Amino acid sequence: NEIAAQIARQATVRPDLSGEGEKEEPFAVVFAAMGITQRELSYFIQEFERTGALSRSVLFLNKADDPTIERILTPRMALTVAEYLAFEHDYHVLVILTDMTNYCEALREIGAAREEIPGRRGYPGYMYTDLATIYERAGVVEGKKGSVTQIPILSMPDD
Amino acid sequence: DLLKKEYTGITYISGPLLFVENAKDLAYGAIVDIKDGTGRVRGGQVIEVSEEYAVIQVFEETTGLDLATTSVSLVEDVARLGVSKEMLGRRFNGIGKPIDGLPPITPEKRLPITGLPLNPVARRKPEQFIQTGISTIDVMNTLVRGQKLPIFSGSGLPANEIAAQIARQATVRPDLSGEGEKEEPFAVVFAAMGITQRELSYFIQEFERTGALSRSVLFLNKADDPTIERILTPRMALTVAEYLAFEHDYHVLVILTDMTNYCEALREIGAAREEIPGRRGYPGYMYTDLATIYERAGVVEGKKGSVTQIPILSMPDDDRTHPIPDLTGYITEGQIQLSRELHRKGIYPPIDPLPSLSRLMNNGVGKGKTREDHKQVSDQLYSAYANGVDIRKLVAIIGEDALTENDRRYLQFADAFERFFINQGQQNRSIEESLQIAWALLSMLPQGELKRISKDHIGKYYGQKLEEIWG
Amino acid sequence: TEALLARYRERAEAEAKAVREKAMARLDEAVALVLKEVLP
Amino acid sequence: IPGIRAQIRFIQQVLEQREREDTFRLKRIKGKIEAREAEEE
Amino acid sequence: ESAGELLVATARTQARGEVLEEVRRRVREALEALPQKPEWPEVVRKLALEALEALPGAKALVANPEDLPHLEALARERGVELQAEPALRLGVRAVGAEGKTQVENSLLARLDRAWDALSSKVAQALW
Amino acid sequence: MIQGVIQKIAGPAVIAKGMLGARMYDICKVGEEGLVGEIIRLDGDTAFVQVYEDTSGLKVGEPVVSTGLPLAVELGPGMLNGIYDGIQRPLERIREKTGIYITRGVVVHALDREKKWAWTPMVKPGDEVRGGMVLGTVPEFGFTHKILVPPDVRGRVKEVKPAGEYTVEEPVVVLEDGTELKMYHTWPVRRARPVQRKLDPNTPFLTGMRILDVLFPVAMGGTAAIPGPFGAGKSVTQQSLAKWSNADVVVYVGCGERGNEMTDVLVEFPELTDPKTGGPLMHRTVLIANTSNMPVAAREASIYVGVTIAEYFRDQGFSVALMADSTSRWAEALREISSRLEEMPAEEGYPPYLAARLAAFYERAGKVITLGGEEGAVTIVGAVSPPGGDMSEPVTQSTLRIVGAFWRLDASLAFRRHFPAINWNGSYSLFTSALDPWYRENVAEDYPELRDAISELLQREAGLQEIVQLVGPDALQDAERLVIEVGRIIREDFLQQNAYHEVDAYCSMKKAYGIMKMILAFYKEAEAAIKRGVSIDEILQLPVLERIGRARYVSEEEFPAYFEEAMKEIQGAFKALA
Amino acid sequence: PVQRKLDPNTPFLTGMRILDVLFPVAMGGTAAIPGPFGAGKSVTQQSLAKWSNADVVVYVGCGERGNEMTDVLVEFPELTDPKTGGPLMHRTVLIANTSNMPVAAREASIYVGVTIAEYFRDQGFSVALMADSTSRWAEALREISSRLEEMPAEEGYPPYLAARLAAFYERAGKVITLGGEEGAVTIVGAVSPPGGDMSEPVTQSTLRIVGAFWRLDASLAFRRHFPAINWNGSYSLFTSALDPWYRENVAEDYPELRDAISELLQREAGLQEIVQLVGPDALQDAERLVIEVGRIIREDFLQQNAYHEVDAYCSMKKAYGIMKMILAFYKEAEAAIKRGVSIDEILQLPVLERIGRARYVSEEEFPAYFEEAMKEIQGAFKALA
Ligand SMILES: Nc1ncnc2c1ncn2[C@@H]1O[C@H](COP(=O)(O)OP(=O)(O)OP(=O)(O)O)[C@@H](O)[C@H]1O
Ligand SMILES: Nc1ncnc2c1ncn2[C@@H]1O[C@H](COP(=O)(O)OP(=O)(O)O)[C@@H](O)[C@H]1O
Ligand SMILES: [Mg+2]
Ligand SMILES: [Mg+2]
Repeated sequence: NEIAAQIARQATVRPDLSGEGEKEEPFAVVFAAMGITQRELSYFIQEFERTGALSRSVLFLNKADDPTIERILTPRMALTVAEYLAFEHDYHVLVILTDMTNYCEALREIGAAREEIPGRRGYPGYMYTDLATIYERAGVVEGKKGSVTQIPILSMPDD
Repeated sequence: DLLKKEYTGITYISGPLLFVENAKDLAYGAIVDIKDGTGRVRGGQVIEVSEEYAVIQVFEETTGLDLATTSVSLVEDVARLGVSKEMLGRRFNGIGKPIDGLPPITPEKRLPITGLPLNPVARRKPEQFIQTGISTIDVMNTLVRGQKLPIFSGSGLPANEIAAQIARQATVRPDLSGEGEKEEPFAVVFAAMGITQRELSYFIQEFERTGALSRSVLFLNKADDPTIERILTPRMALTVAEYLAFEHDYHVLVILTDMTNYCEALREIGAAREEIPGRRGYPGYMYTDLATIYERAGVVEGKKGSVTQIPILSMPDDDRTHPIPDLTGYITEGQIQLSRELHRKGIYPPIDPLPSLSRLMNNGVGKGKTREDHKQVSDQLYSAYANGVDIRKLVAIIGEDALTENDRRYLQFADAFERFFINQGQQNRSIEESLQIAWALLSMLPQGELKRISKDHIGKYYGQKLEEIWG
Repeated sequence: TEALLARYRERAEAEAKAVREKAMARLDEAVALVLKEVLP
Repeated sequence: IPGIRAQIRFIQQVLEQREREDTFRLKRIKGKIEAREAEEE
Repeated sequence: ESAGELLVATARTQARGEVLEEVRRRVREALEALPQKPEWPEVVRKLALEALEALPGAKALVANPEDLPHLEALARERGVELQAEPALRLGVRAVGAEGKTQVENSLLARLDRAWDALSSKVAQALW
Repeated sequence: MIQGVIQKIAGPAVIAKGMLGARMYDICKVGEEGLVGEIIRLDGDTAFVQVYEDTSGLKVGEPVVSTGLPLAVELGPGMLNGIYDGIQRPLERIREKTGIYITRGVVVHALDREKKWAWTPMVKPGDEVRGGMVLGTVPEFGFTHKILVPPDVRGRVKEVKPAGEYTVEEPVVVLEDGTELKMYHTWPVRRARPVQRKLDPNTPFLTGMRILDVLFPVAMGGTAAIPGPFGAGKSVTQQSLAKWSNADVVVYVGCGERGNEMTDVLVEFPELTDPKTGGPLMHRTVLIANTSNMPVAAREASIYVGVTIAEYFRDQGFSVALMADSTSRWAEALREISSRLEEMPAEEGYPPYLAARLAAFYERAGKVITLGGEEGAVTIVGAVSPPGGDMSEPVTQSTLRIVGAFWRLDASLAFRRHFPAINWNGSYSLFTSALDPWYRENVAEDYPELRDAISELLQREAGLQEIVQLVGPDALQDAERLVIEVGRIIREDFLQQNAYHEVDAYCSMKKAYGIMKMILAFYKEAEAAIKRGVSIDEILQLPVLERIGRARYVSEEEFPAYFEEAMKEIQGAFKALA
Repeated sequence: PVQRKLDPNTPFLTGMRILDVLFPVAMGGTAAIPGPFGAGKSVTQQSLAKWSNADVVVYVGCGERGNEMTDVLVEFPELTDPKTGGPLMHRTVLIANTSNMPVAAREASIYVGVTIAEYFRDQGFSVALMADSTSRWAEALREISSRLEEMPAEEGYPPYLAARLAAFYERAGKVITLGGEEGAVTIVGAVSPPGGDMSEPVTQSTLRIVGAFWRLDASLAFRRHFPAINWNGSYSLFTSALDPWYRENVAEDYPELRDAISELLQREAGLQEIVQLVGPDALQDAERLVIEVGRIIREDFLQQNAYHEVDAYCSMKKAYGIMKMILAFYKEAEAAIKRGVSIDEILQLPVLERIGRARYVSEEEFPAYFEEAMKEIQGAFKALA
């Protein structure tokens, strides 16, 4: 979380080196949370308030007490908003997703409910496609000035 | 008999299976043919019949079939193959049709492909020695006539080359056993299951170069052909072999290309039918099904013929705890296991002597069948090689500067064994040369070491120098 | 070795022609037997 | 010692996965047989 | 030097196959000369009787596009006799069972079913 | 009888409808050929039949009839020196009828119906007979086959036949009720034959192998197991144990094993001699054969037939040894049947009742007081074939909790070609203590002490092998090195045995005792010498070592002198040296 | 259909030193290149697509990223085809089914690519077909089988996966087309094993039919050693049959030179285990020499930089020159040490600089550089005496 907040605070594009000369319009930020605790959420909120970035951010929060099956929808909505902003209002959107471990766990629970064919450790065999439908929404498009950037953060079990 | 009965009323086509209703006159195991709307005719076999419907496995692929215009007609109640003495020199596909461009054969008789089990009272004990020209086989894992001896191979190892060389060099030595030099070549029956074009090209050109195609029968199922035909191909091959051997006193050598592909097809059928799998998806009757194949070789009392069987199979990930090599080890009379570690070092053929085994070895070695000191020499070689490997591990643990002279002699012996007894590029060695090389290798250790060889043989043979073998 | 192929080619032609002339003699008996077997 | 530890955890993972696969196939077969029975009434 | 013996074997096989094929062509002609023979009105009835005895509870018979009266004479045995113009091959061209599912065929071009088994016999008869 | 028709055919399993009133586990005749089957499940109006032969070519609608009895055997004279299939059909008669192949539908009589037997009665009219009483005896290859009253029969004797020539079918005894006793009767294979009382193991079962006889003995009426991976040497060990044992009658069961092994036994045995009496070996053997390719459902029947015949010969008063060639094949057959039945597997696909079946089979062994008041025993040695050699496997685990002796086979020693190749660490024996008085009376008064010392030496050697692995043999002190060398000498010169050697194949108890005594004396002397400071290298060079190594090859009638010579030489070698 | 299948006897040159030298694959053969994520499968396949000598290249992007497809479409039109000299994109057919595109279309992509390649072969060209990942194809098969309610075989894959893979890989080979001319198809299919485990069903099923096996290693990739091909675990089955072509086109003594290099690599691989427990100093001079020459081989011959203007492409003659330089240096080094010269002085020799930069020298400037470097090597030790 510290590294993610520092990157959100210190992100610049350095146009002078590239020779573009274009003014650095500040990054728009979308922060999507999936099953984060209260201490982490409070930390993020004070960080954003202190750096003055809370007027440029859209917060999609799913606290740890929220239903699990809801965690399937949160990244989809967050990236929908990001794509809308970037490709129809010329923003440069920076998207961070709090813990894809929770997303994969919710996916596994609903899959085990549905009695799908498992994969390698009980995860559904279609988890690759499900994660790809989320990750592949980032990038740049020719003929437009907006862009979408992702730094999802996930904790490796057992390292 | 000459009446043709057709059945429409197909209700279900999925994968290799096809359900036909009514049809209570289809015998279990019967052979049928599926005719579609365009006139193309496939083949298939009944694997379960009931009042409601019957279950048919389709040999070809099931593209273009429909439930409205297809029909199924009966061919015979028991699956059979047409045999004759004049299929020597012909080629067939897996189902038994000719693919050599020549007219169809005319059978002397029709035999059921499922075969019948040989009565154990009728069988005969195999004695006759076969000299394959390979030292790591002849001296340590002797092959006798009438034995089945699979070759345990790997992903990239050259099992095909070893099998081809064995067939090219295999011959008996009646002069040593004093039975009259009848000098009859082996007839080769070749069965291939899902064999690729590269390996098939190699085998065809090898047989062509040696000229053994004049006395060979080939059953080929390439890797691009339908996968369900593999259930029949081994049985076609073995029916032909048994007919030849026990009806005309031929000596047949059978080579089965890949039993791994056979097991692939077997579990595909088993999984289509939704039956309880035994291990890793393979059916629980795989042991019985493989035993119906391997056990059709041997020698029969009162007949001069013989069937010698050499299956080849690839161990996945070089794991002999896999179901296929495990069950095959429980069925056959031994195994010749190749080793990748020798292959990477450039040793050919990379036969690992330790895990290899021949169960019928000492039925065919000894005084009146080969030279006298065969058995004890083989035992001593095994002991010394095991000692060499153990000392290799000891050096891996602790420095070699602490090694005694005794350990150094054993370690050098292991290296010399690997570089001289095992390594021979396409070289035919009579049993005499192999035994001489073995004694030359043993002469690297004192007579106090050679515990498993009697003193008389030591007196007659110990003391040869390895550098005197070749000029 | 060329002489071997030159001899064996015409040898094969001669023997095939010999078998054909042998088979032409008893053809009608063969067709009669086939017709007898097929008919009920 | 780290090498032996790594090999142990690898083998444990493989055996666990084989057991899970067997269980899933058992459930699939049992449910399918039950469903056929239910349709057959 | 195996090339010569290979060629001899191939030529011998080709001659035998060609002769057997000619035998089959002659048999095809001879079977196709049945319809005007006086034994034909008998063989059609024998084919029909075999077809019916093989398939109990049959529903229908098909026949020549002529609507063969010789087969019609068995109208007192079964229900319906239909005509099959496309079904040219001489004989009883089909036997529709009581269910529409199963049909029977007792007809010429059963030579296909018999030749596979009498080929060896005619081959030893020739040579 | 019941007559139904086939409703469905799928492999070896046939569903028959119209079979109301069929009883579970009864014998049926399937199809027109009369193939033999067994009812294993009753459902509504149907029965599930497993066929004991190949079913290819059957059709829907063929008749199924029920014999009304479970699987049974004919027990009587004429079984010895014979070879049977899985359900007791002689294979020689089958070969005469059929040919080199075995065809289905063949029916023959297990006992010969035409042979003449010399009958001499042993009861008189008016006497009272119970199940198991001896009625009369006939000679059979120098044995004395006793004719027994069937176990569920009692009554009074009306008439008895005079001595003479008769066939098996001639009833020699008639009772008051009118029940007639022939020379044979029938018994269902799944019912244990009843006994008077069960005794404790008392005497050893001399196998002829030093390692088994000494370190892990098995008593008469005991049970043992020999698990191990393929190539380790189960088959050779079982054949040797059949050839050299002290049992009166040997019953060999070939449950689904390589046929060439059956052929080897068949060819070789008529040329060997029974050690006990000197007659040919085959005149004491019943050989049940069931090769791998033979019908799958017959392996279980093979096991049951073998043990039932063994129980019969035990009832006669003999001491019967029984070898099951591989019980893993029996488990595989059970698994295939349960897979046909669509039963829930328990673990690794095996049916739930595998352990129950194994226990029921293995508990038939023991020493008993027979129903006639005579004494007899059955010894069971089953071979286990785990899939990968994994000893966690359910068959090996289940058989591990019921046997009294365990003989684990090592794959590493098999690779080294070091036989019998028995893993000493993983082997045990529970019959050790109960056999001590017999050992004192028959071998030597201090035999237990010598074997205890040998076991302690082996334990110390295995304990030191860890340090040997850690630092190498060069870093040990002299005493530990001496212990390592003594362990090696024991392994190479005592535990090792050659089955195909003319002399080494059979070793009596006294020979093993002498060899152990020699080795222990040498160990004492070497320890004393090192405590005096003699270097370990010269100790390993003394000429007595070759004598110790060669002692096992000495023929039996020469050993008494050679032992004394070796003992004197061992004493002198260290007496003179220092 | 075709008329006949022929034996491959000519090489399919990829422009990468290690693949073209140690593990060659012939025209009409097939190769498989497994590897864990980030090991360099895609860069290797694209490099094959840029520098190959095939007439037509069909790139099948079965279930992968979309940025890679954009990279190809943006760069290839500027680059030049080696054979005709025209734009590179005028040579390639792209079949693109990215990750988020419908799952069931991956199998369609595979079959479309292989069929178009067979067509172009029928026209008499030699076609290179690159499958981006067959693991995605197997995933689609598993998902459809799930919707069908079938019994899986292993890890959920249907039991007929091996047959489908065999059918796909078998459509390669050098043929005599129905028109009587000559053409061939070469298939290089990448596998994405889960967790870098080579015991996956897809990898085991693929290894049974391909003629070459290029194993990528993650540990080599962590060190930024590329292409990161494990030369201990790889193999090639076409090495023996391509020898006459090598003797005719590269040099007469090329096979012996390559065998010498391979043997040296095996020896230093064997000594690695001993040296990593005790240190290089505790070893005799011969082993220190062989370890240093192994380091030279694996940093100046096997390594290759795909983003360099010159190192990206490498002909066979350049590889032959580098191998000759290394072996001359090695033989002189054994001689010098036998004379008694120190190892550290040998290491600090300046000609090693000429060796280390040899792969950065362009193709035109290479022969003169090679000649001067050979003279420098033979003169360096002579002065060292
Ligand atoms: N020859 C090379 N030279 C330089 N860098 C290389 C080379 N080969 C691979 N790389 C590096 O490896 C990185 C990843 O390689 P690549 O995309 O080919 O791997 P991959 O296994 O196909 O990955 P993916 O998981 O996306 O399928 C590249 O971005 C590049 O930086
Ligand atoms: N006690 C023994 N003495 C000598 N050789 C033996 C002994 N036990 C096994 N062998 C050898 O090992 C081989 C193992 O074969 P076998 O015993 O039939 O195998 P298995 O392990 O399946 O029972 C035998 O063929 C024989 O050569
Ligand atoms: Mg055995
Ligand atoms: Mg990639």
